Amino acid sequence: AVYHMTPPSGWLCDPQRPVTTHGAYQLYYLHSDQNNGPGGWDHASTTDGVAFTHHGTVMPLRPDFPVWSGSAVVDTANTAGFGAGAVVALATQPTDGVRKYQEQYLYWSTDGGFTFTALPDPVIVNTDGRAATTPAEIENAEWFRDPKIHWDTARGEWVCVIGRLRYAAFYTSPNLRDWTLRRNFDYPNHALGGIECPDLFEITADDGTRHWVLAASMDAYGIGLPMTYAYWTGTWDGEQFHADDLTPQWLDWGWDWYAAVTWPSIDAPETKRLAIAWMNNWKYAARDVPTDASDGYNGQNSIVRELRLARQPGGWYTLLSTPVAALTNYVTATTTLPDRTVDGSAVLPWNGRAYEIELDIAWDTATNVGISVGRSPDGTRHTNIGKYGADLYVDRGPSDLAGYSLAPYSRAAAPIDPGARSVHLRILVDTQSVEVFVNAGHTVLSQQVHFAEGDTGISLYTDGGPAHFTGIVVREIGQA
Ligand SMILES: OC[C@H]1O[C@@](CO)(OC[C@H]2O[C@](O)(CO)[C@@H](O)[C@@H]2O)[C@@H](O)[C@@H]1O
Ligand SMILES: OC[C@@]12OC[C@H]3O[C@@](CO)(OC[C@@H](O1)[C@@H](O)[C@@H]2O)[C@@H](O)[C@@H]3O
Repeated sequence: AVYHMTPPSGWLCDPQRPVTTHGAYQLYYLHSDQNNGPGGWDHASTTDGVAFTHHGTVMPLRPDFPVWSGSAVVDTANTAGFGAGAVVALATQPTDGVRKYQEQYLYWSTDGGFTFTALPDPVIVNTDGRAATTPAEIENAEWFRDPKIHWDTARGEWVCVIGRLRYAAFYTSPNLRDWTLRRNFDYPNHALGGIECPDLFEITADDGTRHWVLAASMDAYGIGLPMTYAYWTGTWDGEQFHADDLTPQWLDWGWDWYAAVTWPSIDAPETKRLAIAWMNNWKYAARDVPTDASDGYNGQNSIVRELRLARQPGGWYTLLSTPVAALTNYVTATTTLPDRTVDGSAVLPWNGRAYEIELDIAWDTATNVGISVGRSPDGTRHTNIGKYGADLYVDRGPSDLAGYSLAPYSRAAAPIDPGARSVHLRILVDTQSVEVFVNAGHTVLSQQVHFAEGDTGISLYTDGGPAHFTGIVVREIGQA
């Protein structure tokens, strides 16, 4: 990957809420030596959200005691008593290697988050795991993980949300050590499944109003919805979360944007948040990937994106996405191609593997319009991004690679007005990925794609009528 974060070696997994110290974002992420094997937390820092400097393990795997996901916060006021400005993290670990004993352990750092000391006793104990007995009780006790810490400024206390089976649990604390159980968050459509890597935060909308957001990684493939990040805007009163609407909204419609996490931007923490996710899906994450053989590592994170909350007619709010601004600093070349009308297919006179391409497509009677990236000259390999019916789809099927096929998870789709006869696309292509930001960023589709060395072409196509492709600009991306 030219511009996506990958671990120096080994298996990469869930990212953890970055903390800002030493004038940089300290990113933690699950890492193991063996694919899908036991591991812990590794450290990487970034000052712009594009380039990462890896620092190794901070919270190591220990005999039958792996470190699972959680989150880290900067205790500025020294509320926990480990010193002002100390970095405190909570993470789930299976006590005694027992799955039904998974609970929250606290780790702390007094050097900006480069070295951590473990607090021997868990701050939030899995009591269900000790009293469980029936098959249901066990299953319930075996889903008590991924704590996300947030400072409820209005109440002057800490609030933590923990993922569970089809519901979320909440705890409050004045020192990050002593927690008090609160009211759970329940939602009606369990076919949405989930509640892994929950997220809880406050953000100011474009109208100046303050809002709470509760989100989590889901699995709604069964009912035709994403397996990415779903969120509920609302409010937290100190006892429970009140969702404005129980039907969640989605942050990504692609195949690979899992365990995503968000964090305040250094420049505008109240209105602009940054977000990153693991580019994988458990439907197939447990396997070898091309990079295992070529470079001895498995997994990459998504591009970092910026998030803002925008008011919608009727008083509701939605999130908007856009690639992190600094990526502009890694552009090594900018190519513009002439507008053109296509009726059938046309190959563009450009080739590459790491770049961002923007374009506008307008049509009338065509029942299908789109663009192919990672197109091999033999014409057999390519990933298609286009508009059909009420879908803005991304079909990676033709890019399936022998030995690493992603079938049958080929055609991803985001909703788009059926009446749309024009669309703007912003597409980020790298050696093992494709990320599509549609129109104003309300919908995004992120997917890993195993491109072959020669999958460098780009073509345009339409079915049932001509289309006008304009504003074509290709920005090549390297390192700089
Ligand atoms: O089994 C989940 C289901 O049970 C409910 C009952 O209302 O809550 C159970 C759950 O609440 C806790 O006290 C807090 O996390 C747990 O100890 C207990 O298992 C529902 O809220 C939930 O849907
Ligand atoms: O659903 C859109 C899609 O399927 C329709 C159709 O169009 C063709 C030919 O252009 O493939 C291109 C894309 O159009 C495909 O990747 C999308 O899923 C044709 O092969 C396919 O039957």
